[PDB]
Amino acid sequence: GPVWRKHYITYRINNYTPDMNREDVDYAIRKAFQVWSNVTPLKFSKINTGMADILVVFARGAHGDDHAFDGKGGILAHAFGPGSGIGGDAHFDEDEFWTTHSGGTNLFLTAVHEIGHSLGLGHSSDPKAVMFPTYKYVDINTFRLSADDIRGIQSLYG
Ligand SMILES: [Ca+2]
Ligand SMILES: [Ca+2]
Ligand SMILES: [Ca+2]
Ligand SMILES: [Zn+2]
Ligand SMILES: [Zn+2]
Repeated sequence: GPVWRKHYITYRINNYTPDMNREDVDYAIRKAFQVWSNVTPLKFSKINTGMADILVVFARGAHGDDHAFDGKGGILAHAFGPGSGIGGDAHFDEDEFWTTHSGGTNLFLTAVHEIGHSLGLGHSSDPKAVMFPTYKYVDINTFRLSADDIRGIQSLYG
């Protein structure tokens, strides 16, 4: 499928969930980009104005794309594959309760998976994989990409 054809990719946090401290959102998203930068030639920078490649949005219900959120539970987040405009953009359902920990829905773990999609990855059938379709909490300290994820992103970049 489509991939970014450049090595420097920008993101921009369009708005912040009131569920968390600002700095914890910055840090969760940062760390999630770091997971993918560790295993590709990509570099990610946060920008604050202008157009970024990857816009990070917290939104609820119908939010102007053709993919409405469904209130609490069900769909947690989604993201569009690489491309201009909405391409790359990662959207997080505000009707979830985002956290740094095991409570509600972990921002970090979720953003690692959605970013995988922003990068062009689809879903893995391996329950060990971060690209597995279902959200499973794991200790954010114990977190690793599976062989399958690494293999999938390396078939796309690097
Ligand atoms: Ca975009
Ligand atoms: Ca939802
Ligand atoms: Ca919320
Ligand atoms: Zn959306
Ligand atoms: Zn997914």
